[PDB]
Amino acid sequence: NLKRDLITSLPFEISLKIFNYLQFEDIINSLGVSQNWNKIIRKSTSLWKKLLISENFVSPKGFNSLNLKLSQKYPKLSQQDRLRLSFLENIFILKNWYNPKFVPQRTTLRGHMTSVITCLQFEDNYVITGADDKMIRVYDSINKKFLLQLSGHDGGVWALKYAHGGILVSGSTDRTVRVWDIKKGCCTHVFEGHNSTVRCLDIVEYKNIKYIVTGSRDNTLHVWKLPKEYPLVFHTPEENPYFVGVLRGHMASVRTVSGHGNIVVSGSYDNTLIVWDVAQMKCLYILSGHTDRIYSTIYDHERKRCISASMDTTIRIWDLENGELMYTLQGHTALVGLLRLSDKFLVSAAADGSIRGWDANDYSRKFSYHHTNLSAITTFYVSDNILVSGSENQFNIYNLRSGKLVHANILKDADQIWSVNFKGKTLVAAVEKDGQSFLEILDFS
Amino acid sequence: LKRDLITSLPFEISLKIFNYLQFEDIINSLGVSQNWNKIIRKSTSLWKKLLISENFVSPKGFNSLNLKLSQKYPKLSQQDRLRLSFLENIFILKNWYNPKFVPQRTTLRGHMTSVITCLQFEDNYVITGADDKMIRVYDSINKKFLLQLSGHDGGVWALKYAHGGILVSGSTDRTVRVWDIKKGCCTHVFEGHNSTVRCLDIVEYKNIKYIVTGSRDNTLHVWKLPKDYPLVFHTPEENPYFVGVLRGHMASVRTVSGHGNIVVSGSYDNTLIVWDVAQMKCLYILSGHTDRIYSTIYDHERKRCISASMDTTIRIWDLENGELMYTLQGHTALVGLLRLSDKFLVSAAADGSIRGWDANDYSRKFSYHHTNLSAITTFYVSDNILVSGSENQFNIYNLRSGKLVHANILKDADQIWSVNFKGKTLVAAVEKDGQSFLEILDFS
Amino acid sequence: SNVVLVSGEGERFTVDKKIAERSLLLKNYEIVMPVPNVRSSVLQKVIEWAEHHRDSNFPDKSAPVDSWDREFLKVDQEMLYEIILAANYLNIKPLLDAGCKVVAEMIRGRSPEEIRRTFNIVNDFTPEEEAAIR
Amino acid sequence: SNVVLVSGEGERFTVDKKIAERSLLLKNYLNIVMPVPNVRSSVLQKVIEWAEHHRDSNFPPVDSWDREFLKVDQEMLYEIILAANYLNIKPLLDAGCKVVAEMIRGRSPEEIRRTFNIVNDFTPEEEAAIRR
Ligand SMILES: O=C(O)c1ccc2ccccc2c1-c1c(C(=O)O)ccc2ccccc12
Repeated sequence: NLKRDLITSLPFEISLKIFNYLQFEDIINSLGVSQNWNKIIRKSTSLWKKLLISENFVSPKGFNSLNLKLSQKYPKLSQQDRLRLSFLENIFILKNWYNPKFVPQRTTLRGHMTSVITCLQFEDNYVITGADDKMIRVYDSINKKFLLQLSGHDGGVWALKYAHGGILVSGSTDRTVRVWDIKKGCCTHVFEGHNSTVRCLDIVEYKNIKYIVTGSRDNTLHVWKLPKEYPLVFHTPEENPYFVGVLRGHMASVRTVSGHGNIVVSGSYDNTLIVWDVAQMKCLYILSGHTDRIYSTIYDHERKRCISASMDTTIRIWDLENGELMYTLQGHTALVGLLRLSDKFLVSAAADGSIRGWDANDYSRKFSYHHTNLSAITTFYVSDNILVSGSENQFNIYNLRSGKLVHANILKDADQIWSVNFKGKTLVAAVEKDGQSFLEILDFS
Repeated sequence: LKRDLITSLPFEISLKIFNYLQFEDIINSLGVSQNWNKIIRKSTSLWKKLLISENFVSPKGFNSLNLKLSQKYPKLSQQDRLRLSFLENIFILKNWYNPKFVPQRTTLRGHMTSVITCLQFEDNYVITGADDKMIRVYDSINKKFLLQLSGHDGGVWALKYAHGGILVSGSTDRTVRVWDIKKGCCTHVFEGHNSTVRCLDIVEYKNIKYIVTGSRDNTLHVWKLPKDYPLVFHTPEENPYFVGVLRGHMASVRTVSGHGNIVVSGSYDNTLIVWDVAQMKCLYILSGHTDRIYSTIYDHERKRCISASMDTTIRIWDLENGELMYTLQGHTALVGLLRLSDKFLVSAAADGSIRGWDANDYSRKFSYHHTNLSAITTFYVSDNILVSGSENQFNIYNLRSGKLVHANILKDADQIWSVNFKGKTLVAAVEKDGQSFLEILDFS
Repeated sequence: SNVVLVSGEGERFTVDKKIAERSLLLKNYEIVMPVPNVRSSVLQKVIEWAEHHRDSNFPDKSAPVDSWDREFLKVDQEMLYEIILAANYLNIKPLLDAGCKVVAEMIRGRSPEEIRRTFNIVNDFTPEEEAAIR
Repeated sequence: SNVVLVSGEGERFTVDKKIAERSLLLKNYLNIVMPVPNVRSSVLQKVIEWAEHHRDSNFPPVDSWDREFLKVDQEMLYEIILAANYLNIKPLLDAGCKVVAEMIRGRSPEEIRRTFNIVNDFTPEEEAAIRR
């Protein structure tokens, strides 16, 4: 009759236009319509790209990384087909994250000697924690087991950054910067030179070279090369081949650093952020106007902005083209804790048991969530899809699309929540029970 | 010997020869040769000057008549369209003008009550409304009753048709209803109005449409025309489509006219206000009359306003600055109806008089008296025809000659409540012996 | 104060400057302007019109043709044609106007055959384009 | 100011130049009469009816007078999409594609097939591998 297989009949591009108007549910159904619809749908890299983006499983400027990881996981598969399985897997995992009936698998691992964890890294199937007991603990997140304790620091560990390849850098009250190999299980290098506690640190990569930037209670940052090719001890920066130089400008302790490429931003107890070019070893900007200590900063490289949070109770967004103040966010209750920038949201905790989210681009108000107890937030982690937050006796998970608490129940038995991090199916928490620390691995497969 | 002057002379000159002739002589010329016929139809101007000179369109109205002919004759050229439209028009006008031509008549049942209170004729719909609470929809092409729209809890007293088969009604129930005819039912009910809705208009502006609604309650209401089904809004502040209230006149708003963002109202309080519905803002107070304002027309084309009083005068005001330009004399009685065609301001008083003034300078162009000197109950005009009705009298006047063309086509009516015409169609709501009827007349 | 106008057949016409200025082509800028492709007997008749009309003003249905202009234009069609041509060439709008009005006076009221006979034109309508009639 | 568009059947359509310019091919061309190969008259007339109706539209989501307008049989719809594509009128193509999508939304593969008269041509193997 007057019936026609329009998808088939139409030029290929017109058919993708059509398919790109549809929800993914309709696309899965279309796959099952016939061989020809199947081929058509499976031919398009950009159909699956758009899908992955519209569900926020990835961002445009995050995509090459995902593509590579897929060609590694699935080398016998085509780009299109890799993207599709990635999409289908992510939806499954997300649906579970979203369903208040779903109960993840819980694994508990002995934590540290001291009952307070200070820092937590979750990367490449490794969970790393540091604490006041002078120890770094490496766990395996697939097999969910304790791999090993790295000791040697003479004080508490205040900061750690994992770098690709089982490499770790930590900073300590012992004023050393240490570099570790996990697979080998030891300190490879000690870098002396700070005259006071190493309080914060980041790792940046520029023209294919990796650098450690460390901020200290001594007022300065020091820049070092991440070593490539036991422990080799360097007592004298002058004679240390991995030592680049010192960044001087702050008049008090450097609490917080955030870099990308050759640009690094630090905030100080002097009330100031400095922006530095790390290849010229120069100050670019002093950022003035906060009226009390700065405790958190994010250098937003995509947008060329700085975000800072201060004890003065404000957040400021600064424009890195001209060193100018853009926006001041406030107020009514102090901010606390570390800030986060997902692709959609700038998020911070507040001194009233809430987490607040602003749009990452124009900083309009997007969400507030409250621990019903007015319980001081200790930690949260976010992405465009999920907020996870902890405080005393409380561990909440929220669905940021629907704005609803999805799970309040999951780690009830834990007294304190020190640190929380998640990626796909895995969620990890550094916690305290009955005056003792544990590592919790929650899995949403 | 001789020459084929038309063919031999440059196009522009032979054209100029053709512009000198009457349409008759131009058709004739089409039947002379392939080259003659060609030349004549190559010509858009020829036919354009022709439509204009017989008043079938105005310089300003041209593009819009052009688009309409395009929407209707997609496969014809501009010229041929124009020729068609002229030739259709000249043949209808000959009929209207011909004392020996009598139009076809179709008389349809009217309302349950003998008085008809309003009439719209647009898009081949005739729409009438009456004290009986009802609205009636008729097809002007097949000359038939289509359907009745009911719902109003009291007399219907103002209608406005909107493009797309939508109509808006005012009533004694003080509702403002919006209907979809093609669906045969009421779609939106807009309450908010502390008496009868006596008048009403629709205007458009920055491609959204609005409804201006006027009341025995001294104020006007501004709504937006919308984009299970009796979808009612008792609550004006909680009705999405309600824009605002425009308070000013200390008495009933008897009459309203606007387009774009300018609306003008005239009141029983002897004044008129000019409004800007974008900013919901009063603009000028036209004050000078000494009795009720019964009518007003916003002349957008010339940025002017015309007002007709029970004080008996007519007043023209400049809407760029808001002062009086002219006071007209021609009625020794309350001017009740007002119309503006391209060339005429026509007014009609209750002494039976109908008068016409130049639309530009307002100099006297014509006056007509119904022989029985009874109140002119309705009239309709174009540049070419005047149709007026009063008790026992229904008249068609040829405006070029000023002669009565027919006097008795509706001889048997006792009252003409309302009259309206377009092209080959004359429609009248009339009364006969206690019952009302719809009369339609066909001049094709 | 004169000017000379040379026609296409080579004859010289002496006429008053202001009268010749009736021609806009002439006007625009002893003194000898050529009139290419305009039969001396044609330019004569133009000059004649122009002298007759030395003190006439004209404007910018229409002003019907002057009682004189009507006789002066009661000529054979080829003269009629070349004069209209000449006034176009010379840009004597009031003359082109008159000329056109007279041609229109020839078409007025006539029928299709009537017309054809009036100009010796050939009916090249097919039986089917003929009978097409409205 | 007008322009003529000639359909694949030889039929000449006069359209306002400003209006026809909606087609960027036409706008491009170039430079009174433009061929429109392989587009039936009724389809061309449909297109021009769209362009004339949207004469004053600002294009930069869903549609409405376009929904009666695109409520035609599948052959027509298809053909209108081709002509929009060929003539480069994004908002109409966009509009027709949206309409095709409305046909597929929330329907199972069984219904999609029945709607378009498509044969199920998977092997029982192809299909087992499909439901997972
Ligand atoms: O000002 C508030 O009380 C308020 C209200 C609703 C919000 C919703 C989302 C994010 C922040 C919100 C804020 C807010 C803003 C701010 O308005 O940007 C800025 C700083 C804030 C600090 C603490 C608590 C709320 C804040």
